[PDB]
Amino acid sequence: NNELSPVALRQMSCAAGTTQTACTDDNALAYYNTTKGGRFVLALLSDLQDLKWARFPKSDGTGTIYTELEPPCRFVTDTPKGPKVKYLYFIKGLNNLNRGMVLGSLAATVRLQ
Amino acid sequence: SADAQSFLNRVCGVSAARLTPCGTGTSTDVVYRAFDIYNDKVAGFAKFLKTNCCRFQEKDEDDNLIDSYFVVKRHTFSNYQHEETIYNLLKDCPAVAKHDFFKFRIDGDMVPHISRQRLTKYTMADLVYALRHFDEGNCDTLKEILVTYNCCDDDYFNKKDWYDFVENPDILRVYANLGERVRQALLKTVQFCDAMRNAGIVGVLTLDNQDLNGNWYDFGDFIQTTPGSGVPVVDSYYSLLMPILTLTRALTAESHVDTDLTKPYIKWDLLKYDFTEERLKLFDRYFKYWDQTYHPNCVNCLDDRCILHCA
Amino acid sequence: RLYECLYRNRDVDTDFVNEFYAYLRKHFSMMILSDDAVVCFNSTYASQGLVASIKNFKSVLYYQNNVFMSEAKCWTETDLTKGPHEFCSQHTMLVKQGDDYVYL
Amino acid sequence: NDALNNIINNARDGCVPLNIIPLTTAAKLMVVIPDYNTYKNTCDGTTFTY
Ligand SMILES: Nc1nc2c(ncn2[C@@H]2O[C@H](COP(=O)(O)OP(=O)(O)NP(=O)(O)O)[C@@H](O)[C@H]2O)c(=O)[nH]1
Ligand SMILES: *P(=O)(O)OC[C@H]1O[C@@](C#N)(c2ccc3c(N)ncnn23)[C@H](O)[C@@H]1O
Ligand SMILES: [Mg+2]
Ligand SMILES: [Zn+2]
Repeated sequence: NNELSPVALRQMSCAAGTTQTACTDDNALAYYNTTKGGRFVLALLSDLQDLKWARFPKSDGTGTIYTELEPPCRFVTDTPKGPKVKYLYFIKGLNNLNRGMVLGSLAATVRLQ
Repeated sequence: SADAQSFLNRVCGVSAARLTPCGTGTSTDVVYRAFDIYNDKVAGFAKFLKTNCCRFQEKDEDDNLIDSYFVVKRHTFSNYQHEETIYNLLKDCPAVAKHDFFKFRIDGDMVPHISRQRLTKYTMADLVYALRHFDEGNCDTLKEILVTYNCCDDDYFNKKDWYDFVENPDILRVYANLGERVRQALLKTVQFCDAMRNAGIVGVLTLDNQDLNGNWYDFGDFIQTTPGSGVPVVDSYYSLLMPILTLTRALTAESHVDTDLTKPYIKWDLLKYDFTEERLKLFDRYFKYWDQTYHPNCVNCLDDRCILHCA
Repeated sequence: RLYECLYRNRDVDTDFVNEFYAYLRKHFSMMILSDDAVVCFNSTYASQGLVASIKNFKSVLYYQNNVFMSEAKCWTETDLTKGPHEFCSQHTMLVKQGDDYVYL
Repeated sequence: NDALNNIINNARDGCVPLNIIPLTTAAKLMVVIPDYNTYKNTCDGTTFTY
């Protein structure tokens, strides 16, 4: 056996934007994993079409993290809402293993057709 | 001869069929082989014991045995459908071995089987393990690999000190006879990654799922995305194999006119020293899905970890 | 954790480096001059394959140094009251000096 | 000499490798031969090409 994600990951709320100041309000579904100091989020997903800036403050409250996003990827899934035409975005520079775990858990327990 | 011979006739399918049970009747065959493992219980690159296949060797004309095998797995029913789905998604790549799904009655139940056709006795993991854990009193796998692919013959292992690098530096000439096999394996790996990206398949590539001809199998840990978004993970494959590319001198064919070993060497300009574009072409041809940035000139690196990586 | 710090994690993990360093310092102690060495190691761990033996050095040198190390130029000592068989061209002796015993 | 300027002006940016200057501009060659078998295959006769 050689596997992708033995144990899974999580997600809390998040905000994003397009321009430098479009960092307005809670706008994504950003997954994350726990690091010893500072927690790194993996995948940005919501009903966003062209968004470049995904934002959240510093643990100190002093700064606020800045992120640039990639080009989009298509997918439509199943829910009692029905076909959710979404776009999920990966932060800049996400390597292949992290995308692998994200897509793994998502397509595993989050519907998709 | 209605349960050992009926099985042997169903395994042949519609291809050439001169097989022989490399074992006993319709029970399995156990062997000691090298694997690259990672689940939530165990990890490592070690030698384990395989226990769930029945292997048949193909005969040639004159009834001479050749290096082509049929490996018939046996397992549960959900893995069967999952593997069939993924295989039918990927079945048109030339770098994928040919599969065959069927059901058969063992005693009173219909058990599902998966057959893999014209495999090789050893994988790439066996070669890498043989060369990275060398012991001169226990090296039967290495000798068998060397003899099978016509690098040397069985009398080469009598002029003892045959393995030493300082005494008998002729062993480099023998190791360099395995190089074109390794180069062909690399090219097929890139093909397979492209197919995976197009179909929408996600999974990690390991050395024990490729035979010594270059073909791939075992899609049991692979999942599905939407087409155009597949992700191959290649980080232990390439780096575990890295020391073997300079020992076998795999990239030698790139000094010839058309990457053809039967042709003259390339004639270069005598005042040329840059070669930056050629390095990028080589990197794109053999390591297309290695996802860390490569700087041909190390004056543009970010720290000393980057310098090590790119050098 | 060693597997997933080699082939799955992409940056440095400081806690596990500290942990592995402590493990090595406890079960594998080294005295190093410029390419000479003496090691004191745990025997029970080495017989189960949890720390390096003399064969692991042979394999590592074969694939990372392009040399063959013969086991007729290595040594081992199972009694600690006679020190290293050799270090910087010196032998060792446990002699009585005054009131106690010292190594010369 | 003029051989030096000839190869230097054929370079696109002015730079050349140092290993090709004696190989292309030197006037005199020296060969060191270990045994007769090597002599037969390298410089037998009174003119050879290298
Ligand atoms: N190429 C090859 N490998 C063989 C043969 N017989 C045994 N093996 C070994 O058995 C392995 C095949 O195992 P298999 O049951 O197909 O599953 P797997 O390779 O572990 N991949 P998975 O992670 O999906 O289980 C090879 O990697 C190799 O180590 C043979 O005839 N040919
Ligand atoms: P995987 O590639 O699916 O199987 C490779 C090979 O390794 C085993 C052997 N035996 C093995 C050893 C230990 C474990 C664990 N903990 N989990 C799953 N598999 N193994 C397998 O039997 C298999 O043959
Ligand atoms: Mg299996
Ligand atoms: Zn670099």
